[PDB]
Amino acid sequence: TKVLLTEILLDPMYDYAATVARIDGSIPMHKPRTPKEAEYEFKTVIGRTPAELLSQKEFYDKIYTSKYRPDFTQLTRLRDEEKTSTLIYLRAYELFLKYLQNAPNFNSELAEFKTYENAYGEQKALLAQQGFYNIFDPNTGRADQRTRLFEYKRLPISTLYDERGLPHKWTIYVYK
Amino acid sequence: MLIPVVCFTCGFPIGTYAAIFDKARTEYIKTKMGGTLPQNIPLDASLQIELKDLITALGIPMRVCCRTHLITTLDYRKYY
Amino acid sequence: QACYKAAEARKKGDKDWEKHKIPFIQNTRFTPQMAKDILAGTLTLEDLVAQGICEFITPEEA
Amino acid sequence: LRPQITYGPIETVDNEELTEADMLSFISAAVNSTGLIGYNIKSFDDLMDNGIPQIVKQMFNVDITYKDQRDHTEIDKLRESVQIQFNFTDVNIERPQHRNYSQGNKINLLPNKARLCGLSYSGPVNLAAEVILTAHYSNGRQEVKRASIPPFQVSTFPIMRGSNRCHTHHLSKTAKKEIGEDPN
Amino acid sequence: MKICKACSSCMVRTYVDGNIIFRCSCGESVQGDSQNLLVSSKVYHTGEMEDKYKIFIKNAPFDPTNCQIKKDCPNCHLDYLTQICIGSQKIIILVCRCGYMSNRG
Ligand SMILES: [Zn+2]
Ligand SMILES: [Zn+2]
Ligand SMILES: [Zn+2]
Repeated sequence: TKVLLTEILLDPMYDYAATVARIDGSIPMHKPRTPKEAEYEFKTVIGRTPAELLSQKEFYDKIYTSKYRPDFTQLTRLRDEEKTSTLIYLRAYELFLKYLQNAPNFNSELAEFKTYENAYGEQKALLAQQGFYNIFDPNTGRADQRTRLFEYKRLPISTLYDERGLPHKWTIYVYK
Repeated sequence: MLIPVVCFTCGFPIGTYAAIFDKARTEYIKTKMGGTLPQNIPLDASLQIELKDLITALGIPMRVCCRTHLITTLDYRKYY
Repeated sequence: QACYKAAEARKKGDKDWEKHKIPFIQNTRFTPQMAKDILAGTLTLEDLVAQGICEFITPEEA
Repeated sequence: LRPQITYGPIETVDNEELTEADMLSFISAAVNSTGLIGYNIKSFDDLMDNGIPQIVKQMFNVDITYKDQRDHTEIDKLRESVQIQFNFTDVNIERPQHRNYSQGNKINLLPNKARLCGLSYSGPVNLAAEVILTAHYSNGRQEVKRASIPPFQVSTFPIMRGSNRCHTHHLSKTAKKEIGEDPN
Repeated sequence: MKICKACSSCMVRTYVDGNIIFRCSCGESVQGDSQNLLVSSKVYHTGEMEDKYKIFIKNAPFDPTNCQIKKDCPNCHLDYLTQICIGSQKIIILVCRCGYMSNRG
């Protein structure tokens, strides 16, 4: 019993099922303080007593299943946004539980819910924008292109050599 | 993980107008977003999203530090 | 071809042989509308390659 | 074959209005198509589905001959060598599994449990084979015995997290978030 | 070298009484007449000879990575040429796609 409890209590699956059970009140919101509360939480979440888990053979067949069965067919895009978030969470739990149980007709529903969650993630990323600004060039109507970069230009040869072909030596300072 | 209760620099009570500043800002972005995917907002190269008047209407003064921390602080709820 | 035609006109004694030349133009096919379509999610790199706008270059091919 | 497609003349393309900030969309598109580490996942995926099966089924055919070091017998004294010949036919790799309690049925092993318990995020490898043993006699004839072996698990191969053989691949982002994984 | 007629092997060259005699491992012996009077040779500056760059100079007008120059080609009257700078003495060659090539080659 101790080894079984230590193994399952450290399974993230158990914690996720326990959270789902806590949401609708099947188990107390506080973690167990006494062994009786732990046994009750195990019975509610896993669905089988630890003594009877060792006697039979399945494990995933009777894990908690949320009480409220909302309609996930409104996840077809169709007080609406928080309800959509609740539907996303509940369908994620239901699909994860189906994945554990190797339920038939699973990959197509997984892809459909992945598309739904991608749309929900687009909305959430819309909620997560600090903003953006572009310093517009007043002469134009868009991002500034003016720069102080170097621009090549073929200067006249008179700047380097005088009328007698000798190079210039600018070495006399004229002060006014 | 949220907008700080007070400005990190001087300690003005930024937090008491934080939540509102969040939500309102969103609609303003929705007004200026424009035919563009949300995650591509910081790459639009044509946006002029200015939040000066919103923060002014919130009553927050024109302090550099306070508006900096109000605008730039990331929210953990929006990434997790 | 404009250079050939301009030279051929000059060899015939024509005076305004320079009028047969055309300016050189090199440009990319990436338009500002394509940039706005990339941001909207309706234009990806795969269909930019499929339209002959960009291609993948390898260091020995570079 | 010669190319046939033709594009619009380059003199009609209007790009005078472009800016450098507009060209950041090209980098955005390139990163979105590429991803950031997508090559790692693709490489592990075609190692799983295509690499290891090919390596096992092609490059590990065994053909050896060994001396018969037995004692004296009618057949014994008259034979000198035995040829061991075998190859592997069927190869596959499954998702990581863990045995709950003792003598269970190999429940799934999530990555966070492997991290916490110090376990190995490795998936079983199942192989099948056919074996041929040829014994050579002194006179000149030989005897051949052939046997086909049902598929069996030999060991477990490490599995990259997020690949096709990972459990965090048939799960949604919310489920990944809530099982102790990083959804981002 | 001298190739044996019989077995097509590389014959060994020795020198006897003012003559070059090739002897093979199969016993066949021949004497070279004129074309085998070359004991050894070496060529210096192999990294900048004209035979080095023949293919490259031929392909230069079509290679898009070569430097161009605004000069008229005297053959086809094209207004640009391809400029290449080869060798340690920095020999400059102007080439065109019509076959024109400065240095008259
Ligand atoms: Zn402040
Ligand atoms: Zn010979
Ligand atoms: Zn030419």
